[PDB]
Amino acid sequence: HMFTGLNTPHGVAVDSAGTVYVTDHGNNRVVKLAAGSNTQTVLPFTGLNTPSGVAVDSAGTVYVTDHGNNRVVKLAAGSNTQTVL
Amino acid sequence: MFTGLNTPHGVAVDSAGTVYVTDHGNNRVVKLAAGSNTQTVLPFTGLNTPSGVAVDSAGTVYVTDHGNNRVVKLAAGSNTQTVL
Amino acid sequence: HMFTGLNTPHGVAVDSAGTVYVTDHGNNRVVKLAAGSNTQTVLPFTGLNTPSGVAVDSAGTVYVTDHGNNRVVKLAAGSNTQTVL
Repeated sequence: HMFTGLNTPHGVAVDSAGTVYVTDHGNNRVVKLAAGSNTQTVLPFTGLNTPSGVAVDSAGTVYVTDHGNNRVVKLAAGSNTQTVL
Repeated sequence: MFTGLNTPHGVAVDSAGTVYVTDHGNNRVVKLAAGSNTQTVLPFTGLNTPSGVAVDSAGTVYVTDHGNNRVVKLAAGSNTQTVL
Repeated sequence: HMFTGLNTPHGVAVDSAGTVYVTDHGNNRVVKLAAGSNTQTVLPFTGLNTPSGVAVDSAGTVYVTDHGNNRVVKLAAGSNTQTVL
């Protein structure tokens, strides 16, 4: 149990390295966990309201549907600044 | 950019970077190709409260539909819909 | 508007063989449907409360967001016991 503090998760995605990405719908955040990895990272998305779906591409770009704000946001690998689709 | 989304649920991205979104509140699935500024509504019909979306290596799009009732498959090229 | 609820998502995933993975809220389970099998396989997850999402990685490992239990579970292909992440 290496996900910490998850609440009512909405969605899951897995990339080519086995990294798991989860929408923590109840804490308005998106978390990831490497394969066998001990502690999670919170992704630097901002201003989310009920993130719901998640997907990840072969470049490690993470896409999330920000349900409560009627939009979709993405975060490039290693970026601290999302963009809005 | 996406326009007029309402209460979106699932998202999927294929190996070309094209992003598919279940626009759950509007009973449709939309896609946006990498670099395009025009979203496309896929030719599903009859959807109500769709949620999850997936896309296979071939471009067949799968959507959960009518809450827990069904999964609808849209075949690449033909756009034939069938129920899983 | 004293009452405002959210609808829990439903998930679908597809592997490299075209096998389709589906959440089934009503039976609190995740099933898999191989192309032209006429066979619905119930995956041996345990103790699910309204699975909200499913993903499958290149090795056939199946990941599920267990919405009502604030957790993510996984099953490697052929495995009998889920791992909680």
